[PDB]
Amino acid sequence: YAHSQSLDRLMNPLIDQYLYYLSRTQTGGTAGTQQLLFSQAGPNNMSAQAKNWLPGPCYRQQRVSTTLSQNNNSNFAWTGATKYHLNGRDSLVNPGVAMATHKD
Amino acid sequence: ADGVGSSSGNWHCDSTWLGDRVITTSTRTWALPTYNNHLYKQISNGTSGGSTNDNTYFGYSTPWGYFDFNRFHCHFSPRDWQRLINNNWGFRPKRLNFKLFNIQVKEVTQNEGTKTIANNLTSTIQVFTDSEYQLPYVLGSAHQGCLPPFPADVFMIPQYGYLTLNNGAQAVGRSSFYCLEYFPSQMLRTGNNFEFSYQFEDVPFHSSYAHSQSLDRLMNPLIDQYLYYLSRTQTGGTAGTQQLLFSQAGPNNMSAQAKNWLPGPCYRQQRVSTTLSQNNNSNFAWTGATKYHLNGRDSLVNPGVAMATHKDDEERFFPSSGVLMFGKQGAGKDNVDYSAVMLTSEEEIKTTNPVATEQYGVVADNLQQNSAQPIVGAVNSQGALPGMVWQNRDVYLQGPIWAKIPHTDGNFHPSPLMGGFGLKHPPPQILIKNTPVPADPPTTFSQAKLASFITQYSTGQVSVEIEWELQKENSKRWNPEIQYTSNYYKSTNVDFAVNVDGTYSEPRPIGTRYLTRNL
Amino acid sequence: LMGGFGLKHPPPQILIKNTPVPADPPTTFSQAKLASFITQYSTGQVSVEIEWELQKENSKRWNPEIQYTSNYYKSTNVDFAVNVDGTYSEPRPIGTRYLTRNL
Repeated sequence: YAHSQSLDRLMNPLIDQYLYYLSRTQTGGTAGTQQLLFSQAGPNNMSAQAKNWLPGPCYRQQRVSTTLSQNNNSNFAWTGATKYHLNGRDSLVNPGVAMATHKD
Repeated sequence: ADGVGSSSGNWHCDSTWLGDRVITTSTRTWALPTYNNHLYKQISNGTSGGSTNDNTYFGYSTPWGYFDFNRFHCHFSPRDWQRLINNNWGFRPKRLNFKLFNIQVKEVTQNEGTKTIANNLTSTIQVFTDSEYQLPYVLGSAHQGCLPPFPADVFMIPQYGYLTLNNGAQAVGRSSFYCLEYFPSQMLRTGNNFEFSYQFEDVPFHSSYAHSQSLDRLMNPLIDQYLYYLSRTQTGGTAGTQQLLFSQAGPNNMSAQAKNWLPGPCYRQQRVSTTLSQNNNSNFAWTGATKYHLNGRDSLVNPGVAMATHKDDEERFFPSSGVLMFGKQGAGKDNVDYSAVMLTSEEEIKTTNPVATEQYGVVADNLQQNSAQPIVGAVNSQGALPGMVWQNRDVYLQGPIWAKIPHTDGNFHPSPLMGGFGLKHPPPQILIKNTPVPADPPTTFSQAKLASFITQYSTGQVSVEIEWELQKENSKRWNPEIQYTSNYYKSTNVDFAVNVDGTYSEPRPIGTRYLTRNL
Repeated sequence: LMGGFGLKHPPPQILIKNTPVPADPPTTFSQAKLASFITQYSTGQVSVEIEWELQKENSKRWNPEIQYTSNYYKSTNVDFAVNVDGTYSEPRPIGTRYLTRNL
């Protein structure tokens, strides 16, 4: 199955949170002075809401394109590869920890 | 016996303390508006209009409302919360009981600025609980609309809505739509009432206590270790030559002793001071924020993994997004000054938990040789290592009780990051709606759906009862422990009471960690 | 000190209230508590019944004792009765101490 939701979107889109976050650390203007201002994150700002969960672990890897002209001109297959090192040997992480192939 | 002129329930609000458990029941009066004119509507936000990619969404808003009691102040009073936190090492919810009763449905008529409200005795409301967890679960998101903390406050039921997959403001093939009338629900008139029971799955006690020791101090201070460490790599003098010298670490050097355990994991965050002049002059709120990146979107980690707010003798510093923040009564939504917010503090866990702002530690960055001086780098984010121990984030009188553990192949330590109890099968969502009553139809047939309805709302009483299991405090400590106390000195208002104008306020956050234990 | 019977567990307080019925809410959610209610009052009947124990008068006194008496002489109104306008009044305090005993 695939999920019909994403971790960052689990919220109710119609309702504000009763919690707060640090929205602004400086006054707006020509010469600003430091301040602490706080806001409740609602549907307008979803990225700033409080959340109970985190995405899964990652071990980062190098991005290859199927359109050739977009890839660097060099042989980066082994050299730019993501590897792990065990008793002096380097071995490719194939496939590795589960991570999304690509974004939208 | 269901009828117009007989009540379908009674007002049950109080707590009872029996042995190892406490039962807190509470009753409130609610009002339910018609939402969306009895319509489902899709809602979305794209990048067009100056909005950020991070804030894009796609979803639906429903005519249904929902009951949510996810905050502790719903169930506990401030006196009951004090009995809990001062006398107990831990607690967990055992079971739940819910009721709707004494339901009035009323119609509103307006003409010439005159506004008439009357009973509609034949109208219904619809109520169902999602027992099989077949709907998007919005409760664990810490929204507004919970039962008030003060029993005499009448509250409005929040509108239900959900989000699904999107690309920008657009839906994708996997994004799903839910009609809540495609569920069996119970229909109630004024004489009818609604009830169900729920039992919590087994969950670890929340730990209400602080440690009276720290990981690095677990040793016997009077005795040396039989083990050794590398004390000195060079002879002392004008021109030193390399050597290996070893020492046994005793009380004199505690930092160098061998240890069995490691502090909990960290994800580092930025340090903000309450004294303004100490903070950088810039707006670093979003830019210098600690974030995670999911499908091209960046989202703040709020609060994140549990880490100590600050170290010793610095109470002015707090992690930027790394702590819960409550507003004082009457605080606005947007850009509110530091004076109206109430910041919590996790410092009780600085025994096992790295401080949120500071690094986890340092590790070697290179291989050493006589031509290469050692280099040691800082570890800002650390995943789980064998030998780690940590404390979960504290729970607060006004904070969230539970969350739904997402349904996934794997998770790690599935305790909610805002606080409370992670639950695979949490208390179900309770959805309520006013059944639409149409106005007179045209008297000649038309296929179009009827858009003309009688304006109605409904009111009633909601009662919720939770049984909590208690973990008694076995401590053999000699000296008296810290307790939560009301200030003895005089004041214009009583804390946790109504003022002259009649509004109830909570003056401060009350955490649960007061009594102490040994590691 | 005002009089009567001191009681450690006296008759309990009986508290009554009209349950608030709010007017129509805004149709868009607001966290603020609802300040708009339907104006209501309630009426009804209250009945109270007390059983009193009596201590009878055993006195062997020969001469007649003082009693509480209504005045025989004519008046515009009856004592402890309504007047022309219909209002009830109590004309005097009536204590309970009339019969006599020996120390």
